[PDB]
Amino acid sequence: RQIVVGICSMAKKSKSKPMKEILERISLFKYITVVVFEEEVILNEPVENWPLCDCLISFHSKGFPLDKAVAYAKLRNPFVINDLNMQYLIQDRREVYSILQAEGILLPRYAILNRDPNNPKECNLIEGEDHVEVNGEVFQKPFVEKPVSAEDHNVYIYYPTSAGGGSQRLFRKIGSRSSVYSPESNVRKTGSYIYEEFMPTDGTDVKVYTVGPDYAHAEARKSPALDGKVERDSEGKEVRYPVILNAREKLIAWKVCLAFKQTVCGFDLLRANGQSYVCDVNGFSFVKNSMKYYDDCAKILGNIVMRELAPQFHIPWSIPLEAED
Ligand SMILES: O=C(CP(=O)(O)O)O[C@@H]1[C@@H](OP(=O)(O)O)[C@H](OP(=O)(O)O)[C@H](OP(=O)(O)O)[C@H](OP(=O)(O)O)[C@H]1OP(=O)(O)O
Ligand SMILES: Nc1ncnc2c1ncn2[C@@H]1O[C@H](COP(=O)(O)OP(=O)(O)NP(=O)(O)O)[C@@H](O)[C@H]1O
Ligand SMILES: [Mg+2]
Ligand SMILES: [Mg+2]
Ligand SMILES: [Mg+2]
Ligand SMILES: [Mg+2]
Repeated sequence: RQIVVGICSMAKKSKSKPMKEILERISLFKYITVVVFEEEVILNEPVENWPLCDCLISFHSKGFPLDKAVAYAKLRNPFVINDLNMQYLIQDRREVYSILQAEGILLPRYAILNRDPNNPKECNLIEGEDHVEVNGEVFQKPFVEKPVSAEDHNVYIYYPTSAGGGSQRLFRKIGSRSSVYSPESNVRKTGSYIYEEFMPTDGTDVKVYTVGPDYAHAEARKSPALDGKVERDSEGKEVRYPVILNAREKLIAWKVCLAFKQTVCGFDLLRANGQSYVCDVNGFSFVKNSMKYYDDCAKILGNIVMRELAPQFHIPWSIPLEAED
């Protein structure tokens, strides 16, 4: 019989352009059949009624019932491409940074401010005009303040008096803007945050996309920390700049992929002071608008499936050579 690869995510993701491009290419594998789980089934049907698969590609986004995905995998024991339990941890920036540290991955110096919503003023925070003290640890402005929830994209940067003070408030892109300046110089007074040192870059962030530990595509975009106007080309797509990862960065990608057990994994790099710092790990994420990535990603994922399962299905398989870039 055919090896069945099941795709389990919100419809917004399962029906996206990159997903469709990749799934058509995986379907080209002679012994692989692709089954996309309907969102109505995922949300409304008990896991006992979900389609069967031999390999599961499943990932959380807003609205996704991760508890059900975990129960399904426990019930059916498929080969899992992106580990489901780690997807709880990826939602919490504190857990992300903790894992990166444990792996010896360079990251910004940071401190966690845990605030009790009932006792908001009892937290370990002291504010000056040009610095904060978080659990005793000092951060001179400029510094970055991130919500502990990785799904909350309201990241603020606080400027020193020497630069005019105030703050840059970042957010999920709304049309032509990714951030705005505010005259507010004082930090947020409700919620829990990670405070971290601001790393000076050349004005771009590097986005890295892994497909297994030995392949990573990188590209750069204008930092939303700069002025907040999104750069678009003549076709209306956000401008991306070419990146080739160095040997240190290729190792970072290998480590992130393995540490979080996410075969397909997106993360952000800051090129600063002659090193590269990870500032965010997003989990399952495809490159957009690259034909070559569609080809490479589908080939790599199909090969992973065949490598793992071809012996069980008595299918002959000799492992092929793959690009790393
Ligand atoms: O903002 C946009 C609109 P686009 O820029 O015109 O495409 O697209 C973003 C998606 O928002 P929505 O598509 O509107 O839901 C967002 O999904 P979410 O987190 O569920 O909100 C992520 O997509 P993914 O799930 O990781 O693949 C972002 O990629 P990231 O995680 O590396 O930051 C996308 O940003 P990039 O496309 O500019 O790289
Ligand atoms: N320590 C830092 N130093 C300098 N710039 C930073 C730092 N942390 C974050 N940034 C910038 O702020 C942006 C948003 O921060 P990030 O930690 O990626 O938040 P996010 O809400 O998880 N974004 P994403 O998940 O990629 O949509 C990054 O792309 C960087 O440009
Ligand atoms: Mg096929
Ligand atoms: Mg995501
Ligand atoms: Mg990011
Ligand atoms: Mg993120």
